[PDB]
Amino acid sequence: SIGQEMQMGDYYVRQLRGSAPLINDPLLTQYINSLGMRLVSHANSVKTPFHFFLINNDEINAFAFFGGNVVLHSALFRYSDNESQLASVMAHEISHVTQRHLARAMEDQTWVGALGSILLAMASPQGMISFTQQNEQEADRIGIQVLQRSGFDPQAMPTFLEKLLDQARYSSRPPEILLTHPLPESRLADARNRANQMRPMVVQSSEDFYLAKARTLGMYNSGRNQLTSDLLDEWAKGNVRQQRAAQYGRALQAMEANKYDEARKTLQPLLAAEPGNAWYLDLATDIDLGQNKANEAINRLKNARDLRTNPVLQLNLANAYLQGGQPQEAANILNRYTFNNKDDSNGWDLLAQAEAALNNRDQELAARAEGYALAGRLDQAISLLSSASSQVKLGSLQQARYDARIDQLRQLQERF
Amino acid sequence: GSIGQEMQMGDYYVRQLRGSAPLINDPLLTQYINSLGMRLVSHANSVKTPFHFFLINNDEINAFAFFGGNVVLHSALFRYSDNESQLASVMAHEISHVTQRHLARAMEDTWVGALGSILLAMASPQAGMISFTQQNEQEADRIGIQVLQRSGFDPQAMPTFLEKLLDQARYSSRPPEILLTHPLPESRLADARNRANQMRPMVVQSSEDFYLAKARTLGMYNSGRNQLTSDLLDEWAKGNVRQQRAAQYGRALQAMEANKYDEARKTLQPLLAAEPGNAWYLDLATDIDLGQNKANEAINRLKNARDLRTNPVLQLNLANAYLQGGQPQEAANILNRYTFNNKDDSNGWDLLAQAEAALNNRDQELAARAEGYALAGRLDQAISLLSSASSQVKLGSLQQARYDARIDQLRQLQERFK
Ligand SMILES: [Zn+2]
Ligand SMILES: [Zn+2]
Repeated sequence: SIGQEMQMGDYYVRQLRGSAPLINDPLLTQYINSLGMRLVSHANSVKTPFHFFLINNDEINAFAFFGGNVVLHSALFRYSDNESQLASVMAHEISHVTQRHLARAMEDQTWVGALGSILLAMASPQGMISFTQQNEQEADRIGIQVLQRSGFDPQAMPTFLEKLLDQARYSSRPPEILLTHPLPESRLADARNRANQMRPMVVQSSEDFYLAKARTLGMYNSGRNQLTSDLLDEWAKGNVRQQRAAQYGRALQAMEANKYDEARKTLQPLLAAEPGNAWYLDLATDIDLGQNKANEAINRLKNARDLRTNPVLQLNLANAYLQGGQPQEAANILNRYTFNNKDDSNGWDLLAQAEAALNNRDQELAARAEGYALAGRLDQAISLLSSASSQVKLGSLQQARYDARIDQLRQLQERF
Repeated sequence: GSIGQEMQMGDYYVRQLRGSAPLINDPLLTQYINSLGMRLVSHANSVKTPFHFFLINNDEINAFAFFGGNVVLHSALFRYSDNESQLASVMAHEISHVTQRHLARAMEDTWVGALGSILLAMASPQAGMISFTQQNEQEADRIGIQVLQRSGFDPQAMPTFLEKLLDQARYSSRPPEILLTHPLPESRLADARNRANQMRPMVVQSSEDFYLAKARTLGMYNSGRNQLTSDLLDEWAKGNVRQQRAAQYGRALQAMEANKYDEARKTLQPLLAAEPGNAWYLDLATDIDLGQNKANEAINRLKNARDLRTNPVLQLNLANAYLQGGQPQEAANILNRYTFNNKDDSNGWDLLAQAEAALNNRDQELAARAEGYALAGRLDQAISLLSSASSQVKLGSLQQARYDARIDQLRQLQERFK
């Protein structure tokens, strides 16, 4: 049924988090899910919630499985020249889910672990899923309709397809994206026709896209996924959005190289123009904490317009409280945060740090258990909660909470 | 008014003392010395003024007093005092100098500053000097021994303490400074021994606060001859069990002074387990806790204290714990009420300045540190801080009216004396 594949989707996500190199950056996962949910917002026959994961892998690839869980390799940011092309890849994956392509592929079939090991191998940088040409024809047709309803450029799908074919037509070994997603000339030709058949729409990539590209290529450096100064030199001559993102990108690398004084005055003009922008506020806290100016980072975030609504600002201020020697205030935010974002391991780890500083050990063990549960290590999480349940009085409310959560984790184990 | 003049003349000298002499401003020690002193004053005859008792970080033994019931005791008194009744006899002796107005009556025969310069030279480790007539010293011993007795102390402690001063006046090349302000001829002694012999025999035990005060004074405020010796600590390890808890307390202090915090925490544990509610070990229990950045643990323990509403030592200890814990507002809630209930306590104002600074309430920070400067006799500097405070608030506001009013008060204190 649908309840099992949502539950089986959680299982694959948990072991993905436990061993694949997922990017857990607040701004990046917030952007990619915001953009992804915007596309789900205009998709048909959606029977599941949707979540979008970002993987630090310089090999371009994209795939999805049960429970509406979409996996995107970080290399997609360097291949996507505009926001509509990146969305073109997501709408393709989203359609793979609503059509239940992999689901029916696994209805004709130790079987869950066999696919879990395959999904894990596709995600890690170092037996692979492939879709039939019929599935891929449907995924482009329905995908381009989701993409037009979402207010992007329908022509971005064929230009992207032609971009990758023009680069991989001759290669002995094409990129992994074309093994999971076979792109013959026939599929490209049909993609270009349906794009030609609808209306022309020239859309500007959102500001958030260009800075997501800069941060992805900037902070999550690795291998071919460096942001060469070639792209930053080019963005310095581009449109008003690409020049700001260019200077944000080098303020980012200045902070990466501990050039904190250089980073502040480099980020200087952008923060003055948009003092309530999360990307600029996030980077400003990194620079302030790197120079042991925790108070200055706290006061800026406390005056932030949407601190009370934006999860990126809450995490930044909670961490600044910690570095500022105010664990209690950090815990007050993180206790609210971890219940508003139960699956966010950043919240759970920071709460564990706050509870350690406060010497509330059973609450620290409880927070540490969530990080282990989300990473698929259920036995270890059960172990921590058993310790937490042993440090509270028998018959106490807290003991009933820990014992009840152990039951949930234990029951989650017996399903697999 | 003579009593009015004497009380503000005393306040002027007390403010000069705070600003230049090395006073011990520790809550536990000042509360003990004044609790012991007030217990003597409450049994003294013809007390016409309040009394305050001050402690100097000075290894030279001396004691003296002046107008307004202000008596000054050097920390060396804990080195010479074998029992609480001996220390009480010195304070009873000095209390009687005030009630008899000896220093006041001696001065009826530039002059306000001439006496103040003498007072600080005797208190400072950098030593004119006042002296009383041996008639005056007889009245102080005669009246002091009766205050000593009505207060429940050993009257034989006074001659016993006088004789220990004489055995160092010839078995040592240095006459202890106390014997020069308070001269001790054998007649003075034989008169004292006779009176004590004619009162009731009384064997009294030193309070447990005395040994802890003696340990903290010599251990934490060690200076020169004022040491907490291993010979005395091991001697206290054999005496009554009060001295053993005090001896354990002293090594916990020195283990903390040398930043051996876990060694100190583990030494202090058995005394805290027996007496979980007394301020002495509670005070250091937080001190070691914050030495390891465990401020929450110090806070939780002090919120569970019985007498937090009544004991200033507990109130400051928790306010300081809130500050190190990163909750300055909870510290300010305590300190705003604390400073109002103890306006002459500079520890309270300094902590309020810290709390208001951490809250970025700059005008209130300046006003809090203004009180510290006013208590230290730095009235020009206090006025400067309140001038800055008044310049950061709108005119016509009450903050401005209140800051400017406080400046007016400090100016009156200023013009009363040159
Ligand atoms: Zn596909
Ligand atoms: Zn005398």
